Order: sequence, then C-alpha cells, then structure tokens
Amino acid sequence: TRNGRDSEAKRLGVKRFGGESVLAGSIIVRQRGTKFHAGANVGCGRDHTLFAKADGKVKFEVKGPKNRKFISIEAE
Amino acid sequence: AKLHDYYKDEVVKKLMTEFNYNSVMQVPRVEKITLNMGVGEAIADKKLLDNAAADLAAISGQKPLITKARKSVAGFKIRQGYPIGCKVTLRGERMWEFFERLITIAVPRIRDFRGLSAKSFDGRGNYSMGVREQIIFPEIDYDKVDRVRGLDITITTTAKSDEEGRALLAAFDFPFR
Amino acid sequence: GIREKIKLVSSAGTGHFYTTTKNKRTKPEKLELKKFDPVVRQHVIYKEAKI
Amino acid sequence: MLQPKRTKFRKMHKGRNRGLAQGTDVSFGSFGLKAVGRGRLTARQIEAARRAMTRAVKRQGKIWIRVFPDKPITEKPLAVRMGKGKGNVEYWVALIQPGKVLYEMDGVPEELAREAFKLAAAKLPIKTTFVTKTVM
Amino acid sequence: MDKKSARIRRATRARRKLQELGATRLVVHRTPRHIYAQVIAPNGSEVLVAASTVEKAIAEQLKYTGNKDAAAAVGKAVAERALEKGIKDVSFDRSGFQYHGRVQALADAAREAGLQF
RNA sequence: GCGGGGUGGAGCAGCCUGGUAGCUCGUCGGGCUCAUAACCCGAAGGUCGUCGGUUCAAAUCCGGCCCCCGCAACCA
RNA sequence: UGCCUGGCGGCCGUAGCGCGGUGGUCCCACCUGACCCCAUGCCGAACUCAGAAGUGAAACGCCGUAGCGCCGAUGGUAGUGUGGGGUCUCCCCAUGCGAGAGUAGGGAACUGCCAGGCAU
RNA sequence: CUCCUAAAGAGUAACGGAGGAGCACGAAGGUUGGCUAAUCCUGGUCGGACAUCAGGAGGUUAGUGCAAUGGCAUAAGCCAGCUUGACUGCGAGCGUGACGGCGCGAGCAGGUGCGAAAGCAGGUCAUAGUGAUCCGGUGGUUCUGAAUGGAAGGGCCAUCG
RNA sequence: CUUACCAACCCGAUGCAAACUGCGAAUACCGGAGAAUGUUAUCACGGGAGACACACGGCGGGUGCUAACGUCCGUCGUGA
Ligand SMILES: [Mg+2]
Ligand SMILES: [Mg+2]
Ligand SMILES: [Mg+2]
Ligand SMILES: [Mg+2]
Ligand SMILES: [Mg+2]
Ligand SMILES: [Mg+2]
Ligand SMILES: [Mg+2]
Ligand SMILES: [Mg+2]
Ligand SMILES: [Mg+2]
Ligand SMILES: [Mg+2]
Ligand SMILES: [Mg+2]
Repeated sequence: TRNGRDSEAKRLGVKRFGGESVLAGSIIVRQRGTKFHAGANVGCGRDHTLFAKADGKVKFEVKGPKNRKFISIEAE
Repeated sequence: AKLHDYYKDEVVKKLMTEFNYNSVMQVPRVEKITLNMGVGEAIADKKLLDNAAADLAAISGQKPLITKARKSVAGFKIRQGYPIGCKVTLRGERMWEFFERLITIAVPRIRDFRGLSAKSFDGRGNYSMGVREQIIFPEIDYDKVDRVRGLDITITTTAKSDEEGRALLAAFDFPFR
Repeated sequence: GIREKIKLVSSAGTGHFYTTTKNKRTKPEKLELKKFDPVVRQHVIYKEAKI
Repeated sequence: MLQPKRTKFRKMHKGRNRGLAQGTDVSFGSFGLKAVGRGRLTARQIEAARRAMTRAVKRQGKIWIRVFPDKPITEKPLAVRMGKGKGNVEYWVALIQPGKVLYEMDGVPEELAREAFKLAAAKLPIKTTFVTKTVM
Repeated sequence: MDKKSARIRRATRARRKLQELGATRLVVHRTPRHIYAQVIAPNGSEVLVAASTVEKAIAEQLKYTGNKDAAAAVGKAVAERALEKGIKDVSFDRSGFQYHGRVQALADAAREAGLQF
C-alpha cells in the first residue's frame, strides 16, 4: 500500500582495522551473521560481535577449506 | 539359514563362471528384505494401524517401525508427522529364514498364481514386488482378519545391473513369468 | 497477549521469588524449577504462585 | 508491444545512461541496425520500427530484435502536485548506448536490407547506422 | 558414504575446540585390527610421543592385537612414555569414536598410569 | 480520494473466526384433476467476478485488475 | 637413503571431477562371529564387541590421461582521484591509478611431524 | 525491525521504492551423543500428478517458531538422553547515543546442570515483540520512627498497574 | 494414428537489474612509521554566546518530464 517506514541504523561494521592495537575486551567488528569468524584470542558474542580476548594487534586472515575470513589477535 | 548355506556353496560358483568374475566378492549378495505396509487410511482411526502392524509383526517376528509423513500434502489430506504406515527391514539369517518362507510357502499360496515379472527391477539390480493379500502367510490366521490389506516387498542386492540381479534370484528358483 | 505473568516462590523460608510468563491455556500444570536462592545461597526448588 | 511478463518490482529509479553498449556486432543474421546515438527506446517505437521493416521485405527472411524494453517509466497525471509518492507506470523503455545493435536481418539481399533498415530508422528517436556481419 | 569421512565429521568439532584452547591432545585411532595413540603438540604439527600395536615392542606380549585388553597396553605404554618426556596434563581426543569399549579402555589405562585428563 | 459488495437460473445467507457450500423461488420428474393453477413427493444445479501471493488446505486471507453501488470533491 | 602404508598437520581447486590403469607380505578396507559390553524410536545396516577363513570387487591409495572445472599473463578497453575544456541528460584533454571479461598459456598439487613395513 | 535509495568505514532526506513487529517457547532453553536436505528419476498392493518402501541422480536449489537481510555442515538445521545457567553478586575493556539510555563482554566469588574429560551453559542464529517520571499496590527488610517504647508513614530490595 | 499451434528442462549463442553477484577498482576512511612545514593549528575543563528560514554553482543521486531560479539528501566551492 504505502511506504515511508524504516528502522534506525545499527552502526555495524569493523571498529578496529588490521594492525590496530587493542585492549582485552575491545570490540573488533559488529555484524549480523558471522561474515568474519573468531580466530586466536578472539571471542564471538551472542550477537556474533567479535571482541578481543587479549591485548595485541588485530589480524585479518583467510583460512580453512572454505576460504573464510578470520580475525585474530597477535598478542604483543 | 537353508538358502544361506545354499548360497555360499552352490549359487556362487555357478555365478562365478556365468559372469566370469575374477574375485568371489564380485558376486551379488542379498543385504536386506524390507516389508512396507502403507496404511494411508489410519488417519480416520489409529486402532486399525496397531493391529495392522501386529500382522506385519507376525510375518517376520520383528516389531515394526511406524513411518511418519515426510511432508504435508492435501491431495491425501494429511499434515506432516502423522503415523501413516509401518515397515520392517530384515537382515542376516532372519532375512534368510524369511526368504525361504515365502519362496517355498509364499509362492504356492497367492490366488490365481501366474508367476512373478522379470521387468520389476529398479534398473541397478534390485527387485520389488507387492502382495495383495495378507492371509497368504501361515502365521496370520484366516479366523482373525479385520481387513484384507497387502504389503510391498523389495529385495536389496549388491548387484550392479538387472541382469546380474535377475541371475541371482533365478539361482534361488524364483518364479519368472 | 495470552501469556500471563507468574512468580516462582522459593520452597525455603525466605520470601525470595523469581518472575516469569506462562501460557495457562496449554500448560495448566504448575511450574516447578530448581533455582538459586540468594538468601540462603543454595539451589532450592521454586514453585509457582500468583503474581 | 514488448514488455516483461512479470517483474520483481513495479517501479525503478531513473538512473543514468552512461557508457558504451554491449553486443556491438551482428551475431544472428547478416545485416544489422546499430545505434550511434544515446537515448531511450519505448516499446511502441520498437514495434513501429519492426512493422516498418517487416512490411518492407514483405514478410521474408528472418528478423531479430536485440533489445527489450525492461525498464518501466512512470508519469504523474495532469493537475497533480509534486509529492504524494511515485507516479504510475505508463510505458517501458530500453536504454540504448552508442554501438548497440538494435535489429538484425537475414535471408534478404543487402540492397533490400538497407531500404528496410532505412524505413525503420525513420521511426526511432536515435541516429543509427547500417552494419554487416564480419569475420571476428 | 564411507564410514571414515562420516567419522572425521564427528571429530571436527572437538578438534577445533582443542586447537582453540591451545591444549596438547592425545589422539586415538582405532582400526578393526590395531589401535594407535599419539600426543600432538599444541600447534598440532609435532608428535611428542606415540604408541600403538603395530610396534613389535608391544605387540609380542598380546594374544590378539585388536581387542580391549590390547588397548589397555597401549594406554599404559603411551602414558609412561609421556610422563618421563615431561608431559603430565593432556586432553583426550576420541577422534570420532564413541568413548566406549577399546578407546575407553585405552583412556582409563592412561589415566591409571598417571596422565591427568 | 475513502468505505461496501460481485456465491446455483432469479433474489439473498455463509466470509468476520481457513478445511464443512444454505434459504425462499424457479426448473426437471412423478402424483391429484375431465384439464390447468394451487397443493403433496422426490431430485438435480455453484466449484463462489477474475489473475496472482500466503497456506498441507483459499468462496473466506492478502494483492492487482475488470465491475457495480455509494459518500466526499472545500476557502479564493 | 629409497619405495610403500597409517595417523596428525600446513595449504585450501595449478590441489576438484571425470576417464583409463593399478595395488594386498605388512597396512587399510571389506570380511567372520555375536549369547555377552554396547546398539537399532524395527534391523549387529550403523554404533559396539570377539575374531582372521576369504577378497582387493567395492572403498581407499597410487599411476596415466587436457573431457570439464580451476589458475592465468602481455596489450587494449571500462571506470576513476586532481587540474582544465566542450556541442554539457553526455563527453574530451593533461596527469596518476587502472579493472572485469576474453586471449596466449599454465595445470592431472606441494609440504611438515611421527609411526610401521620393505629394500638398502 | 529488515532491505534499497546511501555515492565500497560510520551516518545521511523526501507524502521516495518494498515488507514486517506490539509475540511465541519449561522447550522451541542447557548439555552430551548422533544425524544431514530440496527436487527428480526407476521399481513397487490398494495408491491416484502428489502418502509410505527401495535404489540412483542431485548437492542445500532444503531447513531456521515469524518479515527481510546477514549467517549457518564443527552445522545455528534434524533426533534422542539427562536436565534448569531462562543462576545470584560483580565486572577489565569496548560499542552506540545531545541526553535519558541501549548494546557486547573475558574474567572473579557463590552455588548448579550436562560430559569420562578437555569443557560448555548468565535463555532462544542475530537484528522487531515496546513506555520515562509521578502516584499507588503486594512481599521482604541486623534502615528510619517528631518526648520515650512501639506503631503509622517513609526508605532500601524484589515486583505489579 | 498422424496432425493451423504453444512449449518446461537441458545445450549453444545474446542482452538487462536500486532492492542480482561465482568478480571488482579509483577515491575515501581507520591504524602504524618517517621527515619537512604550520603563531597549538589538537584535546580537556570553565565564562559568554549566536544559530537551528539558508541560496546558487560543480560532482554523485532520489523525486519531477535527466521540466523548473522546482524539490529532497551526500560532498566541495562561493554568497550569506
Ligand atoms: Mg563388522
Ligand atoms: Mg584480469
Ligand atoms: Mg555505508
Ligand atoms: Mg560459575
Ligand atoms: Mg559428574
Ligand atoms: Mg530469530
Ligand atoms: Mg517515638
Ligand atoms: Mg526550527
Ligand atoms: Mg530548517
Ligand atoms: Mg539543505
Ligand atoms: Mg531552489
């Protein structure tokens, strides 16, 4: 019938890009699905928010037999 | 294990030369006999399906497995998940002791017997045939009969083609019209 | 808009309670669960009661 | 009048018409009518040019229509102010870029194909040219 | 559908978890005739110790090389081979096999021999 | 521009609350009558305006389009 | 040291699929038996246990093969940052960046740890 | 709330283009173990285009309590066993908002479930399912109590309209 | 039985898409390092505001008729 509705933007996306130094608990990326997967020292929240489980620099890699993007923390 | 013993000694070496097999493992085998009883009308009342499966339990001595509807279809007006029919699969010697029980007792009983068909093969060497009457088995007594429901019988063989398939049951003296 | 709010009272002497919802049309049976009672600091059984 | 049998959506954005065309060579017949200009081709213009060519060769040989009007164009009716939602779909167009082959013909002599294409070009809003099949 | 590929699927989840935990795992492979045991480094590419029934040093003292008591011999052997090497706490990786029978007899034997898991 | 409707041949229920087509007339068949009406008795006829979506299932729900009925179309 | 097999990895199609061939001392697979441990919403099929008569048929591994997938330049083209211009719905010039597709071609994976067998 | 417009970080308007929500669930939650679709072909009692059975093809074209999008094979999909972590107190550190707020969260303490164990569990694949404050109700409460002891009332905690 | 015609799937060839993607830039943005340059140009706290009617031009778009010195956003410039 009639349009005119929308929802508030959710501010998704990457918060800390490759090489950035983060503290433990820092949110790395907010996402709906697991577009990015948790690697080493990275947790996956209930809404699939990837957060650093240790200090260090974030690192993006593509691994596995399905070429999936992983995010890990190079502990430094 | 009558025909089971008759299998490993007689029908193997006639078949081994009939197809000129290199290894004995190439000869076809008989894995399982599965008896299906599609009730279909149990949706009206389910008191008749248990005694329906009670018959199939007496034909093979195994408690049947009640199959459920895989998906809802209104063409036969059933919703997915309804108890729609029972089945029993037979392996090992219980398959054999049943496999002779029909070929020597299940064959000489069917009304107006004319012989089985040679075209009822899956195309890869597996046979299937349906019996219309359940009073053809010695177990099920005529006195206790609430309905005349039949059932399907399919023969799962390791054969690769129908020629190797028909050759195996022919070795067991199967009636081929 | 059918689920009614209920409370689960601890079987212990303490008046502590949880609150939850329940569809009283499909599930007429009372709800009983083992939940942590922070007053006695033990896992006791909680029974249903009116809110 | 050509028109999609069904669509995922009824109305589309205006968009732009930049770039050069794809399908720039005669691929089915032997002669083609290639557009050298840029613009839109309504479904009526396509049908009008087809009838002009179909009658030109007295319904002989084969004719291909390489374009298809898949873009809906909306219009607001008269005496209607701005706003109150997008207008209703009135006709369909095919976006044309320079080099697009519009029609192809086969089974007729070249001198007859030129006159057929010349009669059809007079119905189209864009400048066209005559092309022939070449060895790729 | 081979039983092997269906078994690797059963073992993938626990192995990913052990890899994420950075733990040194005790991998067990079971065949109808033999049984095997490996202790892999946390990186998953170094074999620290190993023991199995295809080693004649252990096979000669067994009636049959693929029964339940044969697995207890490998479980006892792999643990004492690892204790003197320096590893004390590991994680048992059943690797798609049910924790029952032979692999269970291998585990508790290694548990009895002083391997903490 | 908003609301309500299109169902046997005719006029109307049922849609709201998805599964099950009902009422009165007419029509067909047999009776009563010398004959017709009235009357009594029995039986048929709709796939629900059309196309599409939702559902296991659509007269019913939700569209689009064909239609008829409406109400409103104001201050210069 | 070489060959061969098993396990765990790296890597994630140049590594896949098909087609052809091939392997059983060991290994592996099928296999044998099943009262019992255990198991089937029925079935020792699977899972599990006890075994070693048979077989490499299947599966798996290996070898070959360009049928397909896959990889893939060079050049050109599209686009585009900045500056300028035109006939300005679209383009052009200077300069920087520069695809996608396609073409030549490549290509029948490579590799680590441990273990066993065999030759040495 | 979801997608597009939105110009490859975030955000971004219109009486712009399309759809949804005002819930549901003590299992549809937790855990352990297992499992892998759609569709089609062939054969087969009643049985039919479509029921259950068997085989092959196929490879997720299926499924997900519901819109869309992003996800999902280690399945987040399907089945069974046992269960109540749909725990209490907290919380490094971040995300997002003018603010009120909203969101994610390892780890710590107490107590608990499942598992042989490593471990996992502070609801559900994620994102909608909602309403500030005042006033008042109900339960609790080593708080207060207008001379004093009580009480009323108030506070604090839990919760309701 | 053969018969104005329509025709799924598959195969070959050819296009189209804001709400298609087995591809994929230039830019922009985030972070790190390094010089030179810039009157700290940056951040925080505090005192005082004003402003919340914008306009046109370029570029990228929605809307409209790729109509409007139209309208609504993004970004830059100028006017203000
Ligand atoms: Mg076996
Ligand atoms: Mg390229
Ligand atoms: Mg953005
Ligand atoms: Mg705890
Ligand atoms: Mg326990
Ligand atoms: Mg959900
Ligand atoms: Mg007092
Ligand atoms: Mg204002
Ligand atoms: Mg304003
Ligand atoms: Mg403005
Ligand atoms: Mg203006």
